[PDB]
Amino acid sequence: RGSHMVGRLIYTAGGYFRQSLSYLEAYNPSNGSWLRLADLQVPRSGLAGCVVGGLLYAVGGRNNSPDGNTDSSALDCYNPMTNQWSPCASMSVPRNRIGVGVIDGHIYAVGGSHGCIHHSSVERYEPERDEWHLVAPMLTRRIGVGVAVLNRLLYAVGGFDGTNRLNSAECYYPERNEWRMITPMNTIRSGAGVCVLHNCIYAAGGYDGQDQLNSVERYDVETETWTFVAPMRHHRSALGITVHQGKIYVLGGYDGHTFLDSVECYDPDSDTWSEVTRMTSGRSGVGVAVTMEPC
Ligand SMILES: COC(=O)/C=C/C(=O)OC
Ligand SMILES: COC(=O)/C=C/C(=O)OC
Ligand SMILES: COC(=O)/C=C/C(=O)OC
Repeated sequence: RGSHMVGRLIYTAGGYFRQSLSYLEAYNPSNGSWLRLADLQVPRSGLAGCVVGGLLYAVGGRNNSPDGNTDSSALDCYNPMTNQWSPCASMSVPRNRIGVGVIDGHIYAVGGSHGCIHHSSVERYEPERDEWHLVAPMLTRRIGVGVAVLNRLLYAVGGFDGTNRLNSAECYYPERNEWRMITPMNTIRSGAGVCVLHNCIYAAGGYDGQDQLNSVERYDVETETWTFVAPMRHHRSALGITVHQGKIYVLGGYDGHTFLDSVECYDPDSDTWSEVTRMTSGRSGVGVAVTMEPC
């Protein structure tokens, strides 16, 4: 898979170490290299990343800084061809510890917190019109929620509702604008990395109310059951996650002791995790997505 005429990189945006971060860095699995690119205009942790039409989007989060703490409603777009960030229309509400998924070229922003309240609301961005619109809210308030898309359906997995961390999960059916509960995970997880590989939704890591997790489980949408696979080498919560050429990559996080620079890669063929690189510095709460090499 080469986009146009160049390779695809794993982009990590933002994050947290002592304070919220503005870093944008790109990792190349083909040769091991890291590139530092244009900083975010506003530092942010607890954001999500996604790609539509080759462009990288940074959604939500919070600027934890000495000068103050501000939850973000921002949507910002990075163009690899220009190495520049551009503001887009802002969401209806600030959303820290947000989850994001893409269906049919549209960005869904799910859940997250604003101050002391925990959202169940969901809204959808149309890049063609630069507009957000609210859709049906989830059945559950969720922050630290993992999101993934499979077969043009949107899934919201785990999180924290303001009192309890959650093992529950739910699915959104766009043509009925309706959420439905699915089978709950076997583990309570907030701040897990959630992605899709083949016909399964993976939930890696997270926080269960006492411990950061290294376990990984996957939901087979045909069987409606969750099964554990190999655990990661590191326990981690608030990790970044993405898929690149058939493998899962997890980036950073917090293990109860250190903000991790470790990047691990899961090979589904062998059911093994391996360390593949280190980020340039340890951090948690990053947004991650995959698109073309920059100029
Ligand atoms: C923005 O993300 C955070 O502030 C998380 C910090 C943490 O759990 O490390 C002790
Ligand atoms: C052009 O509209 C699209 O749906 C493109 C999506 C994309 O770039 O996949 C990572
Ligand atoms: C309020 O409870 C916590 O300490 C949360 C820890 C966490 O999110 O994992 C690193």
